[PDB]
Amino acid sequence: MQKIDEKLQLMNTIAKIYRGSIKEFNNRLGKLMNLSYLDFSILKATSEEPRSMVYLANRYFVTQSAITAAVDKLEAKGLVRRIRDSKDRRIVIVEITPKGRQVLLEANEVLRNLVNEMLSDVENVEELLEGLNKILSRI
Amino acid sequence: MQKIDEKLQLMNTIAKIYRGSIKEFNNRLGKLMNLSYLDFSILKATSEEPRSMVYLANRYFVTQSAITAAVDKLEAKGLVRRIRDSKDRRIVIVEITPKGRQVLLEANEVLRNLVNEMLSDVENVEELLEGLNKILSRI
Repeated sequence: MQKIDEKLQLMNTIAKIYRGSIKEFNNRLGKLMNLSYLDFSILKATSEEPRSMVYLANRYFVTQSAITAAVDKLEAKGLVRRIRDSKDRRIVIVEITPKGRQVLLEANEVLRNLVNEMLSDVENVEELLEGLNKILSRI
Repeated sequence: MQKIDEKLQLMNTIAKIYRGSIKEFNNRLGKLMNLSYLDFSILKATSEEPRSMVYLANRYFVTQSAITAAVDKLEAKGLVRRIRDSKDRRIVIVEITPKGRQVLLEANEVLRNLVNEMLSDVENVEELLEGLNKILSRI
């Protein structure tokens, strides 16, 4: 286990964390709010400002098909709506609705407490955050 | 963005890293070796010693159905074989084959170089590794 192997192990561990955490995330949000983790991500990004479908797939590393499927349900629930870009009606834009903003607050609370509960004794979060952000940019 | 939010963001980033890296991992191993990332994981674990199906699903956080599907292909390719536990024939054990050990060496090389190439300028790997391992245990 020299350094050459440490980076791959870093990725092996990240893989496990995602698989394990996503199951918990989807279970919690699914049973309490009938939402998925991706649903939460879309609501968060659009709460910032309207986002195109391409922007969403790009930011969350999912296929446009995955984004479209998620948005279909979110829009049906009245949490977001699709509108055309007013400067290029060729682009589909996702805008959050007032109801969506309210649901996001609740979903954020659910996920934040869940993660806080689980990682209560984890220190050096800030440093881990910078390391992970850099890794993501290199991916 | 107080500390209360940092841990959730840590998970949001990990989610992206997995989605992005797994696509690259599966693409690379798939096109070069007709293997998946999970295939690599199973080969690595069994190269250590024969492992039960439950052990594999547990270690890699995937369903037993996912493990079974992967093993079906691996065994068909002659990379592993399923045998009964000699002390409890009720348990299915996965044993790596000589061919499997050879393929693992190649898959390891492919993934190691790929990750090394991508994360070449990432420092503080050891510390990130400890942090991530602790997080995984808490999940």
